Amino acid sequence: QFDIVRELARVKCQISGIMITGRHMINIWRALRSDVNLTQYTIESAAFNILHK
Amino acid sequence: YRGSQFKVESFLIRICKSESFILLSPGKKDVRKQKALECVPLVMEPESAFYKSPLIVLDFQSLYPSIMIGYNYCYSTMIGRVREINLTENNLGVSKFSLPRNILALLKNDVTIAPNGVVYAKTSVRKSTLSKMLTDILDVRVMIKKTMNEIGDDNTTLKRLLNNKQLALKLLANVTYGYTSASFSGRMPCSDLADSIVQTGRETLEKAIDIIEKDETWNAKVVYGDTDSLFVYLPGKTAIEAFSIGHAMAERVTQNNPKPIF
Amino acid sequence: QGNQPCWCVGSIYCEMKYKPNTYGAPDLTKSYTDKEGGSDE
Amino acid sequence: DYFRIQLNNQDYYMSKPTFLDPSHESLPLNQFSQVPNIRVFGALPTGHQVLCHVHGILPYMFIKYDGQITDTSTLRHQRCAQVHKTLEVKIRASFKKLGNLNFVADVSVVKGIPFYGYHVGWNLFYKISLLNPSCLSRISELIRDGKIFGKKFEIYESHIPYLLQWTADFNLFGCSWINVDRCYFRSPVLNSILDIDKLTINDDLQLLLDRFCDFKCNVLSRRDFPRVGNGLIEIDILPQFIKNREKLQHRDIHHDFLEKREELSLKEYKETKRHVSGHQWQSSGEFEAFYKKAQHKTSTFDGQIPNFENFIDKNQKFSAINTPYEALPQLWPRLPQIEINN
Repeated sequence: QFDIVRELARVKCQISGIMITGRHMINIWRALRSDVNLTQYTIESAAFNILHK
Repeated sequence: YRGSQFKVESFLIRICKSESFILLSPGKKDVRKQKALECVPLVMEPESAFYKSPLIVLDFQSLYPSIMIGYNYCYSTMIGRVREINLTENNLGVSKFSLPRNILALLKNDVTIAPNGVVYAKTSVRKSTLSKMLTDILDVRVMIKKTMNEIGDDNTTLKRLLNNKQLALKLLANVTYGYTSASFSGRMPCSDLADSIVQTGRETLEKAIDIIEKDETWNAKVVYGDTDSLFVYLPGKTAIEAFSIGHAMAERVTQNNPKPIF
Repeated sequence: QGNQPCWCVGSIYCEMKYKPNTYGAPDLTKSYTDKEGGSDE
Repeated sequence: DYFRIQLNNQDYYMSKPTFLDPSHESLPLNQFSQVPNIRVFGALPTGHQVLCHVHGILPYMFIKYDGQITDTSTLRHQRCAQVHKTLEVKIRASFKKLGNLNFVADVSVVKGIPFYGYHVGWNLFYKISLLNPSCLSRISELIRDGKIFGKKFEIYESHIPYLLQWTADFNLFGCSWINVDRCYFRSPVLNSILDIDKLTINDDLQLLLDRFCDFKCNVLSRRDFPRVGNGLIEIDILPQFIKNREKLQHRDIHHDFLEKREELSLKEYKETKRHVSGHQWQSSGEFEAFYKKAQHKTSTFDGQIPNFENFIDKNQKFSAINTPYEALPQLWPRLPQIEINN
């Protein structure tokens, strides 16, 4: 029942995880790595697709 | 997050503040009331055959950047709509603007006529904003390409920076036709500018296909037409010799076309 | 960790993997095998 | 001296007016009520991800109609009074006399060529700066509705967000090294009992900030203007304080007639076609024919003098008023943090 988003923010106060104020995430939800098949490039699959491991 | 249509807005607003131009905005109800049409590029598909004969890649390196610089069909010269042109009113693009009275009659000489009918000045009196933009993109692109090709082996010290900068400039250039994207979810669509630039890309492609079809010495026949590139099938033409005929044909199309296109 | 040595009744699994050998990418994993396994600890 | 931060993600900040925030017009006596300023969470050289509150930037947009060619240079204030009066009626129309009003800033006029339209004559548009960057799109669509005013105007700058307008102003590119002048810092490195101050500091960066204060009154007072935010050391900047290259040129031959970055110190740095000569597009002959015909229909028919030199010089008796590269540094150096009051 606590707001960790404000403490994760560099700023101290304001007065779904879409966007953290003062911060920015990266991964798959807004940014495909290679292909139009976004679901295909889950991190267990893309382990061998690009890193070959 | 935004993905498209937005980086080109920031770079164009940087350039047009550097040249002291003043950008405009549509509202969304005014976006939907632009008399918005799409003169689509009428590229045509190939016939169903095996095409055992070798094919050539024409490879326009860019339609819309190279023809913005080469033909100056820019945002900053939209004075056209020859169909229903008058002094008081011009419903061109996104809004309804007047024109000064003599400067188009004064500008009788300097018009490059668009295929859809919007009269656009040359760069000789303008040195246009979007032309300066994509001049900068092609200049930075060829600097990056030549420096990448000159450094030698360069085993992942500067080569990574040069190729990711290359892909950054290429990722700008493919979406600079966007923000002339002409959709409902767009800012400054300017739909008839998109009509003009893709229709002159289409007729540039037809100038490519009739330099192809009228060169009987370099005998060929067009098969696969598309926007970014063109494919003819060279009938039985001994592809190690097509290594000569493709480069010589590329020289023959670049000499036909204006200067920036490669 | 008590400083008096007890009888430590346990089983050694220190180094057992393969010097000779790719769907599972074995050689990349086997880079960890060669140097650490060579040490006899 | 030869160093400042790079530029990570940003947001706006709905700050109350403060000293070093520009509260000073459309009406000169009234201050603003809540001045939005830019927070930058920028990356300094060799780490030290800092947060800086950049004051001074206000969301400016233009409107359709024009200042008078000779009247507004002499007297701007009745026109500015009319503009912010009508925008005060638009504040009364907001979704929820009136000194220190919440939403509208100074509405002075700025010239330029309209990018949309290709009119080489400079055309005055009223640069209505605002105070609520969230509502600028909303009140712009209220202008386009024309609920109060009898006609709907053009809103300008493609209604870009306050972030993009701010990064348009100073050539302040994202993740780009810039420079600053002798300048004022907000506060020291706070969270001292936290482990940020012990290890994450590095001595080369105090050798970088060897010039950080002048007299140690440069620190901003915590009781009035507290150090809000968690991070390393903050050096506040005014838009007068930004000693960038500022290479947004005049390019004044955009208004005149032509008839009349990315540099590498890499050692190599390696770097004509026939004209189409009547480039008919197989339908453009009809379009140029009807261009000539409608041109003769839309010509002068009296006083035929079609010279590129002539058409500027009839217009150029219009005087030299605020340019877009003059609008930005205008009206808020204001001898910053002079602090006669305690």
